[PDB]
Amino acid sequence: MKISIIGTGRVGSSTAFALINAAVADEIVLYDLNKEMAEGEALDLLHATTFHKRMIIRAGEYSDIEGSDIVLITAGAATRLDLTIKNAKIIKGISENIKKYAPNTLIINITNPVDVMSYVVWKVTGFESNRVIGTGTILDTARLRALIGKNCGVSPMSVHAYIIGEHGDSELAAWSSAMIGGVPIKGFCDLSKIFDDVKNSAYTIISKKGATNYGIASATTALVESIIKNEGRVYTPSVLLDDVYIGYPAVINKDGVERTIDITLNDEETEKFESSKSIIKEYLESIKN
Amino acid sequence: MKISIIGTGRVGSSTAFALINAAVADEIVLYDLNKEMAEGEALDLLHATTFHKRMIIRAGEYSDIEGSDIVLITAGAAETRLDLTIKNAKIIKGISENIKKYAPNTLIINITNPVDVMSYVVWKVTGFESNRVIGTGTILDTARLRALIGKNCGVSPMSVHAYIIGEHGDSELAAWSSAMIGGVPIKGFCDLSKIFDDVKNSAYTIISKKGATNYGIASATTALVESIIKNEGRVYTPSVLLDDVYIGYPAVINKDGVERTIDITLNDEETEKFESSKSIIKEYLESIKNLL
Amino acid sequence: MKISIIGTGRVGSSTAFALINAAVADEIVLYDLNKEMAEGEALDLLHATTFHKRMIIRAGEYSDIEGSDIVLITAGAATRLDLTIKNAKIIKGISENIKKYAPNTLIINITNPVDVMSYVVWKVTGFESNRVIGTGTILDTARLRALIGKNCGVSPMSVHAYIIGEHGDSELAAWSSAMIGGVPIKGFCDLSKIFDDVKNSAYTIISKKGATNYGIASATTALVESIIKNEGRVYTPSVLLDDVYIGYPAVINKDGVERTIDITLNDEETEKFESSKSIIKEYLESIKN
Amino acid sequence: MKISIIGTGRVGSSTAFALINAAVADEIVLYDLNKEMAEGEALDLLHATTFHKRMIIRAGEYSDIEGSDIVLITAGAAETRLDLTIKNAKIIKGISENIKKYAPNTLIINITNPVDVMSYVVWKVTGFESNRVIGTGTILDTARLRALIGKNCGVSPMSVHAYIIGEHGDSELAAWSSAMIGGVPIKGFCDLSKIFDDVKNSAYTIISKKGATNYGIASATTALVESIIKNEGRVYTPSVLLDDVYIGYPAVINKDGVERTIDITLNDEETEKFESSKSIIKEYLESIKNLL
Ligand SMILES: NC(=O)c1ccc[n+]([C@@H]2O[C@H](COP(=O)([O-])OP(=O)(O)OC[C@H]3O[C@@H](n4cnc5c(N)ncnc54)[C@H](O)[C@@H]3O)[C@@H](O)[C@H]2O)c1
Ligand SMILES: NC(=O)c1ccc[n+]([C@@H]2O[C@H](COP(=O)([O-])OP(=O)(O)OC[C@H]3O[C@@H](n4cnc5c(N)ncnc54)[C@H](O)[C@@H]3O)[C@@H](O)[C@H]2O)c1
Ligand SMILES: NC(=O)c1ccc[n+]([C@@H]2O[C@H](COP(=O)([O-])OP(=O)(O)OC[C@H]3O[C@@H](n4cnc5c(N)ncnc54)[C@H](O)[C@@H]3O)[C@@H](O)[C@H]2O)c1
Ligand SMILES: NC(=O)c1ccc[n+]([C@@H]2O[C@H](COP(=O)([O-])OP(=O)(O)OC[C@H]3O[C@@H](n4cnc5c(N)ncnc54)[C@H](O)[C@@H]3O)[C@@H](O)[C@H]2O)c1
Repeated sequence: MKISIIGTGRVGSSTAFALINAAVADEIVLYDLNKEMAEGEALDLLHATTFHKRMIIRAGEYSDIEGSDIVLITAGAATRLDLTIKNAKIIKGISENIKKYAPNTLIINITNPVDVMSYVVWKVTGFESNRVIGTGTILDTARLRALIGKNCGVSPMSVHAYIIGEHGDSELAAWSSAMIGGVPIKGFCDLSKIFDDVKNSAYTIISKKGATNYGIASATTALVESIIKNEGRVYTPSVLLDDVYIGYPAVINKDGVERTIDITLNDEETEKFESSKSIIKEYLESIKN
Repeated sequence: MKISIIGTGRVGSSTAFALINAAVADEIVLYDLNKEMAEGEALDLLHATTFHKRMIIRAGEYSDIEGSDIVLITAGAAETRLDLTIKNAKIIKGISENIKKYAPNTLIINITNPVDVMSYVVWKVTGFESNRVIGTGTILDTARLRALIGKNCGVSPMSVHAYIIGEHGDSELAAWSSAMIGGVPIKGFCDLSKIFDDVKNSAYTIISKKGATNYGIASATTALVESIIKNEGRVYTPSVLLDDVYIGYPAVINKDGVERTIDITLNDEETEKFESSKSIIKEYLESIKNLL
Repeated sequence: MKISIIGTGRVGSSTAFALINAAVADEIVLYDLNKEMAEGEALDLLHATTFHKRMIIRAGEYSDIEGSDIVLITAGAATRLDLTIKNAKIIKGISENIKKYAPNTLIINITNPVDVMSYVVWKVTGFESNRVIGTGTILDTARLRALIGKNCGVSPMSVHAYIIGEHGDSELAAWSSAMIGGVPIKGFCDLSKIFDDVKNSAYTIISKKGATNYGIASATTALVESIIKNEGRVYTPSVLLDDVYIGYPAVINKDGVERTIDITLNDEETEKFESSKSIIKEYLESIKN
Repeated sequence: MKISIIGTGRVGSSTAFALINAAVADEIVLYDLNKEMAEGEALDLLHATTFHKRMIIRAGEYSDIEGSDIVLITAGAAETRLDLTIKNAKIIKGISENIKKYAPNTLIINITNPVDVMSYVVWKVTGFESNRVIGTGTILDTARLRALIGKNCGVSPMSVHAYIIGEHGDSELAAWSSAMIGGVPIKGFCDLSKIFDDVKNSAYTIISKKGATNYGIASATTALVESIIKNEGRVYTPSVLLDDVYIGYPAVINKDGVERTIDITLNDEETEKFESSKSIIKEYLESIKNLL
């Protein structure tokens, strides 16, 4: 099991640390524009493997990602349109190299805006869409389930609620079909306040410590684990749906997206989702050139 | 964390081995009418802890179950069903009177068959609160149904939300009308009836081939115990009090035992079958009432 | 990772259960003379996998052990010479089938007397000795370390003491070179009583519950884990030493016995070890024919 | 199980993440002079617990470390060594006075550099028993040496019994004369000196390349904490009191902290080097005595 990580900054290094702690890969290759920083991270992370699984951890060039089972893209530049433009250029260059050196790999994109950049990866690489996913709303869906579980006295495993759409303050909860232990959620255990807290927490973290990285590192490691272990767990990654990438329920196994799950939405949820899609489609048009 | 096991036969010793392998308890006390067998099992199981967790494993008398956090009842023999119900109810009555005396604050998990009827006997004889007395019910069969459905439909069993309920055994039923996969009705996601029949009948096949069954229930019991010890609030289908009988039914399990039941909707067919199960159990209870 | 188990009695089924609980193999094939009993065990054990790792668990014929990475021999008949004669016939037949259907596998023998039967396996299969081991004194060495650790207030990981020789009441502790955290054991923390208790405990278990199986199942699973994970852990299996199989320190990795460790013994330990060897060599002469 | 972390910088937050991933604590309290940064780290780390263990993670003031089972000190800046010793001793004195006041019964693990000197300052200022104050010493370097030796000689690191001791850094030494593999002197089992030099110098290389080091010490600290929480009695080389200085040295670690040291024999060369290390530490202590 070989995993390469493109962009060894705060998110890339934290995710490598979590993958080491999960003991699921044999080799991690770290790539960065800053060659010294990647070499320093690789050596520090190698030291951490001492307490877990024997692994190869090394900095490399793009040729060193050849044969990777999975490639994580965690690169990014130091207005929202300004960020999308800057990162689209970065992701295009990364994607041309993955296509060249790892034509058969599976790509998970984290770079923001995650849904837009995931589509860029898919288009530039030419891969099948099932082999290109973004982390979408995976973290927020998991957090919403944990908080509902806590508030209603039940394991999050029994809380079946999805957050879908464009990752960020315009994502939406699919309340109408949410359930706990197979009964409607409203008839089991206000819930809107919890979703609001989840949706906005990322802005608060960035506001206070400058960036966010431990949450996404853990969500990404969970997703990677279901690929490596061929679990078929249902996530809400960024996935191809109707000519855009958007957060949406999907079964993930060793081949990537096995299928999407077409959940039912009421009128208001349908409207928010189509509005989420429209916003994504316009950012894509902007970076078309 | 102290667990006592009453009846150190095939199931009792297999469950002790699984709990050791799970590394969730500090002390296991083993009880049996056959004193030397319990001592031999305890020594052998102590050897196994070498590779897992430092623990106390010992055979003991009822005074040694004092202060147990959990007591498992795996006693009795595995003949008509009424004859078995009568014989095991007498065994379970005596065990229950001793747990009442020596571990009045504990939580009891009953495995002895027929598991729903015997769980009710435990509850009545100990005088415990019903949340502190449960049987293993349909937990194994529900878990197997979700695994097989997930295999057949290409999804994790964590995403298959289907329950087997009712009287453990040939009378149990799958709550198909409310089953779902990933928050979509099961029909529209993916044959189900054949998978259920395979699950429901497998215990008979195992028993006919190797004489008894023990590894499946040992693993299911260990999972239930982990949810109590870890205060997880996971949903199981144990034997739980539902109005005026113990029966397999969805329930939230945490450190205090049964937190609540989950009232699922059943269609007309399923309601008829569940009521048939409840009737069978209640008539067994009425038949052994004079023994309680 | 495919493991086959020959003899699905108390030890065979307990070991399969422990291997399932350890989640290290993808497939276990169970063989027994009693075909119904093997099928019943396989189905019960399959049910246990539900709570652990997805696995194939099945009863099979000898052709079904083809391709096994590891084969465990846990078969045996229902005086000591009488048992050795009875089990030697059993092990010869099993070994001829392993040679035929799994020529490239690694064999771990548990059938008693474990040191004698391990040699029979080696000779009949024609395998390289590094690919044939018995469980030797692994359990008793582990127990001695746990009890010393408990009595002296230290982790068993830091207790370096070996039990060697013929498994049973004539095995011996290599006290003169034992140590705790790299100082002589006598100068760290009577120890003879602990060893005596360890050596004799198996007779007591058999005496009280008719047989023993959970201890050896756990020791065998530990040994299998160091092979599968290529750990290079030091055990005291039955290994080829000077034209006999005998319990002795050895490094175990994915290829089996990587090497033995030639520890130093004082005069009395040397005498006991050579006496242990002589006893084994005479049982081998007896079943030569 | 409650752990407080004083100094939520690169090392403090990385160690919190590793402790979360290890699932050994129920509550982590994070303290920092930079209040908003600590709050942001706590929120981000709370998100990570979603995938591991239900926990409380929160930023707090010193009153919030009351009742902590363990307090980790990861504060200070990473200039001469004497200037750093002076500046960090003042930081550590203030932290130690606050832990003394709000968590007088706790166990302290110091990471702040220079780790041996600072650990002694913690011990002196808190007035704690020495078994309850330890530094991370040479724990990481010892673990790395055993891993690399095992790789080179084809054996598990569990079978390599070698210690790095002395002052953490360029002054530390390997106790080669008593090192062993599988109960045989290391020379006769399997170049060692080059492996040690690689270990001893790697921190400098990491720091020059990525500016700081944090993942290795976070993992080593988490292993040490697990041995305390699990009452394991594993042997480490933390910074521990050895007569009248704190220095890296073999020690048995259990739920009470340092159970005992292990007096290994050193040859003449190693004794000279260890005495040189002790001298360096003691003269730093004498130099900052007026600050204590
Ligand atoms: N939910 C999410 O999807 C999520 C969460 C958090 C962060 N992010 C995003 O992840 C990305 C990284 O965040 P971070 O905190 O680690 O930033 P960072 O600045 O710490 O690290 C970014 C790394 O990318 C490197 N890099 C820049 N251009 C590159 C290029 N062409 N090729 C290769 N490497 C390049 C940089 O040298 C740097 O090391 C950002 O886009 C961030 O918005 C996404
Ligand atoms: N799904 C389930 O609930 C399930 C599954 C498997 C087995 N079982 C049942 O578990 C029970 C035990 O099965 P087993 O295979 O281990 O049988 P077993 O005969 O191997 O062991 C039963 C033990 O109970 C002991 N015992 C008998 N009377 C006792 C008494 N008054 N007090 C204390 N101990 C007593 C016996 O000495 C014996 O050791 C049976 O009733 C079996 O039907 C239930
Ligand atoms: N430390 C050790 O090495 C250790 C420990 C415990 C037991 N043992 C030994 O393990 C062996 C099994 O012990 P057990 O308690 O499981 O006995 P058991 O009677 O419960 O099981 C033995 C199995 O072997 C089967 N069998 C018999 N002949 C066979 C043949 N030619 N081919 C295939 N299968 C055959 C039998 O049908 C039976 O199922 C015994 O020899 C025992 O002495 C060794
Ligand atoms: N092997 C080791 O022992 C080892 C390894 C690595 C780092 N370190 C040392 O750990 C310490 C922290 O390293 P870092 O990379 O995390 O530095 P950092 O600058 O990233 O974080 C240090 C934190 O300490 C805070 N702080 C400063 N003064 C404080 C005070 N009086 N009270 C409370 N908090 C205070 C700061 O606000 C900052 O957040 C350094 O001394 C470093 O040398 C030791």
